[PDB]
Amino acid sequence: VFGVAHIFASFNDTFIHVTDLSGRETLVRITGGMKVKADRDESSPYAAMLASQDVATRCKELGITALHIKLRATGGNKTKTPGPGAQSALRALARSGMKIGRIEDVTPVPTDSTRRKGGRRGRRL
Amino acid sequence: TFKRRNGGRNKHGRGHVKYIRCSNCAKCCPKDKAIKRFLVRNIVEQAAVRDVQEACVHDGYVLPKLYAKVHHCVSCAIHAHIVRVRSRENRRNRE
Amino acid sequence: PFTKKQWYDIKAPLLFTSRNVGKTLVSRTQGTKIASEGLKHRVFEVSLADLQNDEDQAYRKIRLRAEDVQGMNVLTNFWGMDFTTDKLRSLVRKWQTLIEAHVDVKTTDNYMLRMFAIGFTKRRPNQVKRTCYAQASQIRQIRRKMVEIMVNQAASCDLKELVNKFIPEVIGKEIEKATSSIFPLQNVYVRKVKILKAPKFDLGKLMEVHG
Amino acid sequence: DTQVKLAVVVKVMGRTGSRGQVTQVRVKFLDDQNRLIMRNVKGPVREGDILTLLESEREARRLR
Amino acid sequence: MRAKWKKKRMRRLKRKRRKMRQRSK
RNA sequence: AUCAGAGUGGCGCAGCGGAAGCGUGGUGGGCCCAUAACCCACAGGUCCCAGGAUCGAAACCUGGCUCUGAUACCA
RNA sequence: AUGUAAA
RNA sequence: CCGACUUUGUGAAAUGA
RNA sequence: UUGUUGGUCUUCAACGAGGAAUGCCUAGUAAGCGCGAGUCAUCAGCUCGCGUUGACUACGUCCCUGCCCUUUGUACACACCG
RNA sequence: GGUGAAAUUCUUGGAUUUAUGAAAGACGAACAACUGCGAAAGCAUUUGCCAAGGAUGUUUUCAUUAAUCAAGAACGAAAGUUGGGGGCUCGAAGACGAUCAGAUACCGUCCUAGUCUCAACCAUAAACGAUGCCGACCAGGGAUCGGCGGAUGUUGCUUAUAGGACUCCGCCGGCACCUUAUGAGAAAUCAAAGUCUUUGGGUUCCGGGGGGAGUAUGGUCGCAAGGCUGAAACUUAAAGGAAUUGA
Ligand SMILES: [Mg+2]
Ligand SMILES: [Mg+2]
Ligand SMILES: [Mg+2]
Ligand SMILES: [Mg+2]
Ligand SMILES: [Mg+2]
Ligand SMILES: [Mg+2]
Ligand SMILES: [Mg+2]
Ligand SMILES: [Mg+2]
Ligand SMILES: [Mg+2]
Ligand SMILES: [Mg+2]
Ligand SMILES: [Mg+2]
Ligand SMILES: [Mg+2]
Ligand SMILES: [Mg+2]
Ligand SMILES: [Mg+2]
Ligand SMILES: [Mg+2]
Ligand SMILES: [Mg+2]
Ligand SMILES: [Mg+2]
Ligand SMILES: [Mg+2]
Ligand SMILES: [Mg+2]
Ligand SMILES: [Mg+2]
Ligand SMILES: [Mg+2]
Ligand SMILES: [Mg+2]
Ligand SMILES: [Mg+2]
Ligand SMILES: [Mg+2]
Ligand SMILES: [Mg+2]
Ligand SMILES: [Mg+2]
Ligand SMILES: [Zn+2]
Repeated sequence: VFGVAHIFASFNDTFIHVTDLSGRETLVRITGGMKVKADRDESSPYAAMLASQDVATRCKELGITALHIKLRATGGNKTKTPGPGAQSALRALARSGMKIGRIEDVTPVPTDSTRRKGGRRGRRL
Repeated sequence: TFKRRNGGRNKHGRGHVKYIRCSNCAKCCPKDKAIKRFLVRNIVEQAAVRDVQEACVHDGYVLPKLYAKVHHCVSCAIHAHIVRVRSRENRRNRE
Repeated sequence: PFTKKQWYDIKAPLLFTSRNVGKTLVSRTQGTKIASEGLKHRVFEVSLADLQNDEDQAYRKIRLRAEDVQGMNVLTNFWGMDFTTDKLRSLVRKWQTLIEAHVDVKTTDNYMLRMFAIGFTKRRPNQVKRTCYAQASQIRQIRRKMVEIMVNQAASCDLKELVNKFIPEVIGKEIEKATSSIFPLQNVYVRKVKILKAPKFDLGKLMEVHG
Repeated sequence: DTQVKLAVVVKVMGRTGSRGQVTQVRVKFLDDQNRLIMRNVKGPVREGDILTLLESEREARRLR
Repeated sequence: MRAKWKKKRMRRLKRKRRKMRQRSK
């Protein structure tokens, strides 16, 4: 039986969010920041891997046997690259024993954006 | 001193070219001056391709590739080492 | 919390070869929260490969909508058409040109829908030219042909048979053979179908197309 | 609950770390002689040495 | 941007010189 | 003119009887080619003055001295 | 952050 | 401004006793 | 003599492994132990040599401090302590 | 959420995340280039309408009607101004959280004018190719864009060819690029910055060591901000350009 892992892997955190095949029922939503103490390590690959195993147990406790991936970066008018937890989290629910269906990048892409934060000269730090 | 003949951008016959936002810092730079790389990457590095094809239920699933066109300003391109300071003689190689 | 939830079978209509896209769950009926009529419009998005046992159509994300529920089976109807991010972004490259067209369409049953087509100009073999561009006057002519074909290759009875055109690309391959004398045009498809509005429920309609 | 798993250094890659204090190696799991993953060892280590590993999911990246 | 800011220092100074002359008028 | 307020480390300030500190400043090492900044320590007090009571006072009442705000109208 | 007037 | 009763009848469901 | 030094008895201090900092060191090496020579009438807690016991660690990196070569920028040339 | 790390901030009145639909306003990704069009400024979603334009083609027509230009005139990014409209996003000012010796900054949060549009002003930009316009001569090459001419051979075409897509050759006109002096230059560089002491094709604007200073004053234009015109007293031995070796 298939669920959908709406994985949100940005910088500064990660969301492993499993829903039904309609998106209208949440099933389990563990995030990277529930598994560590420091704000800096919320986006770490380890916290990403810890979250996914927690997801898999709660999924194997509920009968869904395989799942579909939807990787997601911040998108919009910010980065399109998925964050540092993307592959590490995905490698976990595969190595955790639950199966994957089809994998798609659903990062929000404008046909052209509203003005981006930071000003004309950009983040100069 | 005029460092370059093109002035640092490709703009001939034009008067104005619309700017773009740097991916890293969001500094505005004209589209013909930016460093533009089309990146074709895999969802997972080859470290974790077999143990994700072991989990695919449907046989023959090729893992899709993330496609992006990333823009940089000169300072972000230099600082990340996407382009380097070249010698005076090598500055003229466009390959 | 999950002990009060009852699952359902989601079934595609009969013009899709395989059925049973998967399972959904709904909380059991209470006061003012009835499972049966309370939700009823779930929208489902499933691959066309999973749906016709043909990986040769691994793109074309089919969007599906629940019109009615009958005794522990969620009866679903065709709701839309779209490409994967990777497939559309696989097609589009530099040194080429891209043509887009769209038109609003009525079927004989009153589904209002958009269709979007996309095409890409083809390098002929023996080309030594480094780029493959049509001219703007040519670009307009192809777009006008794209739109007209959409109009007349549509204006056919219903999404029952209209989807039967979308599946084997009855539209896209016919775009090329329609206008091969203006410019080659490889990778023609119908990239998207968005249903603007549908008529009233009309329960007789559903089971005739659905299993 | 992690189970201490043994691996063998098939080969040595480089000396990473700011001070170079970390030899990066490729390890061979003994339960399944198929899993070749990168790990980061401290101390002198050659091929044929056997590393005790508490976790395994922690995988070193290239030039980590 | 020294020359640009020097132009601003003249711009402010000259504005104040005009305000004085209106008062004396 | 009366009356309220306030006098405590070099300075600005806290301190409810067992009873003295906060910031900054001082002094001696460290870091530096050398100063700052930073690091480690060290030393500070007629608690305005004279009383008086008080287990026991810088604090509580009384007198003396100096700074500050106030209210002083009808003619 | 900074760098003899003492040549 | 706010509540009850009155005007004030009819019948249907969900949690309540 | 403001005790050259070596004896004998007596006197029995600080010091409980040393804060911020910081030095030298990769095999007969570090560290421990003593001996000889210089100065020298007398005085060696010093320096230059000698032998005796004898390891821990590493077999690397450019992170801090510096060095060499190349490329690059400079409004510096008593030369960035510019 | 945000970050070097955090904090301001949001959050069991359910934040973030997920899904269906709606509204609003901006923006027009990828394609997109050492490519196009425009006097410049500038101009990228579709389609229709209105007027304009360059180039090419021409055994059409006029017949010197031209080049450049004081005075005078049209347009002129962004910001800014006066009124309406709109007010998503971003965001001068302001307010906070960090950092710091301090931080009125960089970083982070919230946000006003503004951003967008209609009417009218303003007239400035490193408004740059830091290179006025017209004409001739002068060196070699492959690309490319628009038109035209010349070649058989090929198509997912085409009632058949003909045309359209592609290959080769030539001409004209564009945006450029590469290699080289027999050239020039202080050189960097430049096939136009060449045809200069062997100095003369035409014409407009403009410079005369560095500052004071695009300042004062008078005039004039503008609602204002300001624009245009624009000194002097005085001061000073250099300021500056290209390239070399070192640090
Ligand atoms: Mg320079
Ligand atoms: Mg042009
Ligand atoms: Mg310009
Ligand atoms: Mg500056
Ligand atoms: Mg000191
Ligand atoms: Mg000091
Ligand atoms: Mg000073
Ligand atoms: Mg000074
Ligand atoms: Mg001796
Ligand atoms: Mg070595
Ligand atoms: Mg520079
Ligand atoms: Mg000098
Ligand atoms: Mg300095
Ligand atoms: Mg929610
Ligand atoms: Mg074009
Ligand atoms: Mg577009
Ligand atoms: Mg502020
Ligand atoms: Mg000007
Ligand atoms: Mg100029
Ligand atoms: Mg000429
Ligand atoms: Mg041509
Ligand atoms: Mg040409
Ligand atoms: Mg002169
Ligand atoms: Mg002069
Ligand atoms: Mg200059
Ligand atoms: Mg110079
Ligand atoms: Zn940048």
